[PDB]
Amino acid sequence: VNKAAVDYFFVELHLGAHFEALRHFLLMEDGEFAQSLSDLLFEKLGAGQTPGELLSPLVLNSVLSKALQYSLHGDTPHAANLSFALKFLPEAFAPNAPDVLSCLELRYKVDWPLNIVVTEGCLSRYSGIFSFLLQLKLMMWTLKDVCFHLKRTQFRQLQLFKHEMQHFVKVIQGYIANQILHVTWCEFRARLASVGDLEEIQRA
Amino acid sequence: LHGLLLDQHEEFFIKQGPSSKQFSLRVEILPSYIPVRVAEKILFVGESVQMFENQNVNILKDQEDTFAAELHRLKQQPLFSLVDFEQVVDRIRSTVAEHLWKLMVEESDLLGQLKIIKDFYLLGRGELFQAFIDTAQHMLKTPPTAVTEHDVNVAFQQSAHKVLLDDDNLLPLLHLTIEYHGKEHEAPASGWAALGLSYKVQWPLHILFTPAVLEKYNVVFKYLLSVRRVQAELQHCWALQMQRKHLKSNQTDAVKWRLRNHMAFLVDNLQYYLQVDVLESQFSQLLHQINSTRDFESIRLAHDHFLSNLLAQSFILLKPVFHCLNEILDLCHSFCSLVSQNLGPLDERGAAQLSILVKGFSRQSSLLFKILSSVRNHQINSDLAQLLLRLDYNKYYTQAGGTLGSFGM
Amino acid sequence: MPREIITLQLGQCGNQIGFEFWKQLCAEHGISPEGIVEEFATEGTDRKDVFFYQADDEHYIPRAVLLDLEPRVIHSILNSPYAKLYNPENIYLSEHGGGAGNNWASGFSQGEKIHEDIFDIIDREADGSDSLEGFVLCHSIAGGTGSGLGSYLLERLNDRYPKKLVQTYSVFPNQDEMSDVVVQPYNSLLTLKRLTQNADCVVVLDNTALNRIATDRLHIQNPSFSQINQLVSTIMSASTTTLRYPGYMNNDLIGLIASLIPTPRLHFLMTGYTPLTKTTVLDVMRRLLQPKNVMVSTGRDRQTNHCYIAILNIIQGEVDPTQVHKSLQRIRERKLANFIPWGPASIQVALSRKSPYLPSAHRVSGLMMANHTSISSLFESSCQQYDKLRKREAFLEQFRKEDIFKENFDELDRSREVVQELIDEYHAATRPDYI
Amino acid sequence: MPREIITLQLGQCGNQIGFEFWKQLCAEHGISPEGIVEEFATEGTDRKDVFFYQADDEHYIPRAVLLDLEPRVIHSILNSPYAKLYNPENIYLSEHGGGAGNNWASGFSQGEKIHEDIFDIIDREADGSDSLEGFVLCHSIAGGTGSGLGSYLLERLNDRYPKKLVQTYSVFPNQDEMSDVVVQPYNSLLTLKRLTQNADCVVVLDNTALNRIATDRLHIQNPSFSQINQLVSTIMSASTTTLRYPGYMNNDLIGLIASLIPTPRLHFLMTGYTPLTTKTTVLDVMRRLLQPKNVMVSTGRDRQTNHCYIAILNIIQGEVDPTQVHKSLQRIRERKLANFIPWGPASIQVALSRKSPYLPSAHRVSGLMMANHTSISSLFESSCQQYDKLRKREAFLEQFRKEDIFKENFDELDRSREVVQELIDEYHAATRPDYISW
Repeated sequence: VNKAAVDYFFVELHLGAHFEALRHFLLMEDGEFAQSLSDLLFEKLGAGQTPGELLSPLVLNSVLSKALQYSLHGDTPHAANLSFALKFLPEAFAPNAPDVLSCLELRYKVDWPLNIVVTEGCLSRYSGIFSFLLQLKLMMWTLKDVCFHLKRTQFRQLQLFKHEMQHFVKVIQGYIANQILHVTWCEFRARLASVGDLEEIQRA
Repeated sequence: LHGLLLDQHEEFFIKQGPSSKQFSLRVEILPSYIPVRVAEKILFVGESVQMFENQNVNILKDQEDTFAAELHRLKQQPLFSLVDFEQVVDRIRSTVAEHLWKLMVEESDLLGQLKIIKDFYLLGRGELFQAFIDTAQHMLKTPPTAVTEHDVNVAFQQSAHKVLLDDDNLLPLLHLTIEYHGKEHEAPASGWAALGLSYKVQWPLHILFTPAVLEKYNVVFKYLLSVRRVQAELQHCWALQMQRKHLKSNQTDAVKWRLRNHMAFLVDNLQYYLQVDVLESQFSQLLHQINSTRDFESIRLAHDHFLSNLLAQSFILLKPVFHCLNEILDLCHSFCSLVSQNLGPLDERGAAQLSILVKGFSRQSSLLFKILSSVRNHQINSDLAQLLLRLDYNKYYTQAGGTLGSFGM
Repeated sequence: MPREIITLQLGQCGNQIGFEFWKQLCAEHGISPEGIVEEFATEGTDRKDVFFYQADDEHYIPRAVLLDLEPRVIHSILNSPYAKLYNPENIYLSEHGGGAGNNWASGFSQGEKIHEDIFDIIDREADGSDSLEGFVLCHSIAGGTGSGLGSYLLERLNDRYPKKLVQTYSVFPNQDEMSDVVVQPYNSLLTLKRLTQNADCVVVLDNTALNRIATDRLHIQNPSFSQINQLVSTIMSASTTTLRYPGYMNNDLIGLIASLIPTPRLHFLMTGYTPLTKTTVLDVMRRLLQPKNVMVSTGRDRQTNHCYIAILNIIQGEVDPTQVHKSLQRIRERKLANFIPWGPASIQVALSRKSPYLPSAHRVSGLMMANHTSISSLFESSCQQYDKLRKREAFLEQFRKEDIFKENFDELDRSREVVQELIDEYHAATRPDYI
Repeated sequence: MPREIITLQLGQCGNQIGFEFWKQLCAEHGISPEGIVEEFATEGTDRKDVFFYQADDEHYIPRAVLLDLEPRVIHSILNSPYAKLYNPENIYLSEHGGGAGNNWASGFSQGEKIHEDIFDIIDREADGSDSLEGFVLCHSIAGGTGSGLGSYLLERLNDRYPKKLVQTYSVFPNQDEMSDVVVQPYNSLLTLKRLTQNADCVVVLDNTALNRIATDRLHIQNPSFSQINQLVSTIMSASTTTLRYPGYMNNDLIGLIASLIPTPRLHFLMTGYTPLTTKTTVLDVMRRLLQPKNVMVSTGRDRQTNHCYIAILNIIQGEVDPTQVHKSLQRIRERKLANFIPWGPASIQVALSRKSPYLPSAHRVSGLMMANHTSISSLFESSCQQYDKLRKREAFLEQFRKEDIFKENFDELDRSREVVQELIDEYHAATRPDYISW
């Protein structure tokens, strides 16, 4: 009975599909979607904090709605009904031009019988790493901006320092996107139950 | 049949031993009409049954009920017959032992695990372990640190790649350990003294590689590594002398070369006797018995005998002899170090060191050769007799009191 | 927002490589040769929007503009089974069906004459791009059209979109085969100049190396132009795989260029592919490090100690990034790759998916893009060929008809100078003193 | 850390012996003629990195440099199945296809002519070696290239790598036949001189003994040079089996040298093989090896000099019972089957090795004996006498005087004859208790 119940959960409610959806959307695992979504958000923002935009979830949601046709992981029933929201309105008490702090919470809907495996406690950490990768995408957006600024033209010394820092940041980011982005993603995609354990999906 | 010690009231003459012994005898209540050999057979049987059930959780198949019916018939017998009881027990035991043997030989790749133990724990890949020594010399020259083990394991992986061992899925199962007293948060005086080996024993071999067995394997590893280090250092000193063969030879250089050559000859002959005559002989016997038998316990006993013979003939159990041999190996290493530091004429300091090493090595080699000849004369150890014969084959050692290379610095 | 990329296909070779690239993109997106998404691929997890645009009728149309001064390639595309894949309105054909005649100056004059037709396509694709990153020009550096008109179009794109990336796939002529273009050294110098000055990243597709790979590893006796263009399309697909198939790292062309071209003039990348015939991370890295699997003919100059500035491996298939890291570590321990001496060894790994429509015998394949100073040997060879022609006034009769070469060959000499500076910068970039 | 060794094959004979050596190594390691590991040999316990380089594509490239002053052998290698085994960039070939003409001075001039190519090859092989110990030159002492060019290469290796070993496999001509090379004694003397002064060990391969072995044991009537080079390759494989295949003893060249050569001048090695036949027990093997008919080195059995072993290593490869090995050593000692140095203890070592799993072995057990034995002095005396016979008659000197090594005088030949005489006398002393004082 237990095996049949959990297999029904796996094959009908697509709990593993929900897990991969929350990885794709709530942890921002879709590239060339994010590297246009965030750029277009920054066109309406920039330099860390938003300048009085993205304070309510209607501008960000409508940018997301335009973006949603374009993706590298998406266009699925489990990549639809994504919730993009703010837990802090974007007002610093000292706006700064150099800043990378981006926090927003992306979530993926999970059906009721799977919401004992895919608890909110995993989605919150997925959104925390989504925000970390969003700050990384903002940093690579600004690097693209500065490369364009140089391209369309002290300059050489600035480019040297940019290259040295970008090397070091790239090696740090590849360490992060090996340890925290690769091994746990591998052991979360190749972790869904298939003997049919109800408990094992939650523990995984 | 089930490994279940139903002894809530301590009424059975079998008690559970300290769980790692999962079972033990209650000798104080053992009825004299149960022979000790039969209680031992029952212990082995029930240990095997319990281990089989415990691992199906993590051997007689359908014959349990048949043996139960036979035991029922015995219980229905008006008189207890120890002979018939033992015969039925022996039949069950033999069936179980044959099943376990098949499982161990076919299912557990005993041959693969023994080859791994030989290559790594026993330094069977002498060229590989030479390359490993060469890679780790820098990490093991210093006392071990919390990172020295990591760096040594990286060097070992690099040496495996250098020897085209990159395809062996075993290096990730094997991890070099460093005894470092800073790991607990006496610290090993050097990385060489701190160096260990870890082997990822797979089921069922963890049944065999008991802590005592793993300690014996570590001892063998350490001994082979010590011998190989002394050999390599003496060979390096020889290479340095040959590199200087075109330079004007000094009396100290001739003395260094002669002493080094005699020390190396003695240590090499000892190592050859121990490895081939003792170690290789016992290991070949173990492997032959294991491949020749369908009893897992017989295979285990043959391997234990191989290792016991290797340890005995290496003088490891002869603590004073083992200490003298280690001192001889260290003297050979010191001589090689002196020659390698002074491939040319020695300065007054290097010459004093060389003379001290020469005299020490001559004394220790004399003691060793005399001891080995005495051991050959009192104990017919093939390998000790071979060592004594190699030492004094021309009676050069006998005339030097056994000393390889008693010629003045 | 989508990030569409407009591919400008110049001349016979450029158009054939673009056609095979669009076929490969269709296969990766589950799009038929007519541009229609296959029913089994409508719900694909592949990113088609990176390299294809989606029409309202679920047709996938390549974001490719094919501009040629010669009818042969445009007519071949419109008469191919893939004629419906390309936007017909994105195909410009010079009414002067004379082509550039393997003359760089003639190609330049033709590019000037067809400027509007090409730039209309480029602008249409940019406006049809939700977040256009830049334009990718697929052309040959050795022909007439691909060199001259390609340089003209590069100039006009650099002027109109100075904040947009300009990537080139610049085909260097075969040094070992008699070029059909007697002016090819001039065309090559001018194209190398334009790649150095107006492109952010030039992926070098050396027909010599492609032939070598086809013969030694693909067992292709006498590789045909069709097989060379198939190799080119494979390279273009591998370069766009991080855009079309969502991976964990280097998922955009901007990031690829920034990772490959730290010095804007030193933007010539060599390619390598494996297998060339269970690929392990270590076996992949070993094959990529094997010279027989590198898809760029770089001279082994023994005098210049060329070095890698950076290497990006695009690995296609189910790859564990931790196993990729372990394989890179093993490659480092074996010193299978030489890295820049003035910085940490830059080895990046991009994960991409294989085409769902193409059967892959190998669970993992790999392309290496490497910035390595020995690529300078190809630019040096092209510059030497240019100087050899200019000093002899060789093949100048066709150049003198075009305005850029009517009075003198100073544009050829400037191109040779630019290619010399590029070679010298590549050698410095192999050196700790490059900074 | 692999310990790669670069093999330099010099002249026609050296190149042919190197080709057969690489064939034997390939057969023992299961490497195809194209350098690819055979599927049955992919999991071998042999260390290939010592003698082959591994390409990133699993291609096995020999750590071999092929130098010849005559095109015939180089062309034969490039047309052989093993042409792909050697790295082409590690092959230096003299453009002067005139060879050395069996002239030591011409061989030296050819080594000078290919010096840059040769030293570029040597440096490439050293950098392609994980722990390059030194260079092993496989050449003949009687030819022109292997002798003359071999001596030149020995000098240049001693100068360039003075901390690296220079080993030679010097093929000695048949002493019983009139050498067709009237300058052969000069070539042999020059090679022996270079071995004595700039090499740590010269393995003498006497064609007279090779012919004797081929006739008596292989039943080869008139053994060809190809068969001699096949025997050389078999010997080289068995001698390198403990380096290329990890064994229990003598796994390094340093240790080998330290065990075999306590006296740098006593570097003339005799070889012995058992069984020598076209179940060999340890005792029968040792008896055959101690049998003069099974020694693969033509050393004069001088009855006047009580030759003795300085050291003996028996490398036994295959399924060997160690108790039978011990019994065989004991029987050899009791039977005095081997004469040992009188000034030191009888050094008889036995290394147990496995046969190649990739190479078919007709013999379940083979053995090589390496012995330093004073009767080798009779061979060195013979070489010195041949040198003196040529120099005293100015024989074959007209072609030498054209070459720089002999243009002014024959002092290199006379010094070589002196060195070989001193070597013979030192080997005889090494047979004597006074060797330490010799």
